[PDB]
Amino acid sequence: GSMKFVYKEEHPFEKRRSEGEKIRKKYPDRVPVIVEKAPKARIGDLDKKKYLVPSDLTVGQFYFLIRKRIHLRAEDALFFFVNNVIPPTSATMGQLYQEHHEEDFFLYIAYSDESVYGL
Amino acid sequence: DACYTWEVLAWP
Ligand SMILES: *Cc1ccccc1C*
Ligand SMILES: [Cl-]
Ligand SMILES: [Cl-]
Ligand SMILES: [Cl-]
Ligand SMILES: [Cl-]
Ligand code: NA
Repeated sequence: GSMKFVYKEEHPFEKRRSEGEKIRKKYPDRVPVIVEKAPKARIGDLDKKKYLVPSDLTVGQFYFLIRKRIHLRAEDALFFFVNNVIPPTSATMGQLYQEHHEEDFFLYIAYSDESVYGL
Repeated sequence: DACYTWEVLAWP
């Protein structure tokens, strides 16, 4: 649709899937994650979108690794969404990948200053 | 060589 993650708009399905299958075969202890700013977010940008993440990384650990790349100030709030839902704090990144990776074998996560996606 | 477009994350 017209509301679609930007990475999927710029790379077609079969090309994405081929890279997802290859990187999962080459680095089976990590999971490929596409990280993008939510559309209506008022927040700093990330240098890159494509991350290889240890499966055993906690969600809270992942939050901090992205926060320090955005260079947020202490008073700046940060929220993450998988299919419009904030992940449970008890999840690992491998768990989110296993539950929610798309058919191209990427896991998509969005970040925002707001607590509701695209508010 | 397959990772020129991928950044690897880690925790100490
Ligand atoms: C995928 C990869 C290979 C070697 C060094 C760093 C990274 C992210
Ligand atoms: Cl989408
Ligand atoms: Cl295609
Ligand atoms: Cl770091
Ligand atoms: Cl600060
Ligand atoms: Na869990």
